[PDB]
Amino acid sequence: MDYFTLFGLPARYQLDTQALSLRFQDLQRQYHPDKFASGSQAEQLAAVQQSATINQAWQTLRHPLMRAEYLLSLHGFDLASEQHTVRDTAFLMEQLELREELDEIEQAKDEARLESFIKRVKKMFDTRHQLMVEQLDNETWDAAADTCRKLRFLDKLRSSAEQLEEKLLDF
Repeated sequence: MDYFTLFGLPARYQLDTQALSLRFQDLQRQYHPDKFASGSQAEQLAAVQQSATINQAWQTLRHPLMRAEYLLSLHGFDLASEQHTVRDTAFLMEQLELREELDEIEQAKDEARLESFIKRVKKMFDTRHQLMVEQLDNETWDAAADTCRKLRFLDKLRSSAEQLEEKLLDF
């Protein structure tokens, strides 16, 4: 939970990324290499390591999904694991249906349908993201973790569709 404490923030999903940046930079200055240029190698190294820690904490807290995954790790969840899969079986089937549709859109080379598909997936990502935030606020950790896993699946679907768009018509 130290990542939050480091930035003097409460362990919650809601936070000011703007205020987070100013504090991250304040901390970062403390470990600027010039401050230890005249020091031993162990000193210069330690500064590098502390700098690394500050950056790991900042990256984790700044990223919406990483921030949620971190918060959940403080409550017995390891979203990094693989043996722990999505419990919402309907969601798995939904993702396969949507992917089969994307393949059809590709075969038809339909730009308008692809644009629509992309926006619809992005909208669902935003809606499920809102649901996760609500679940974290409600402190229903199990539910929040499953939604977080769903968001990871949706993000990949979204990125795959956007990659297709940059090609679609084929020359």
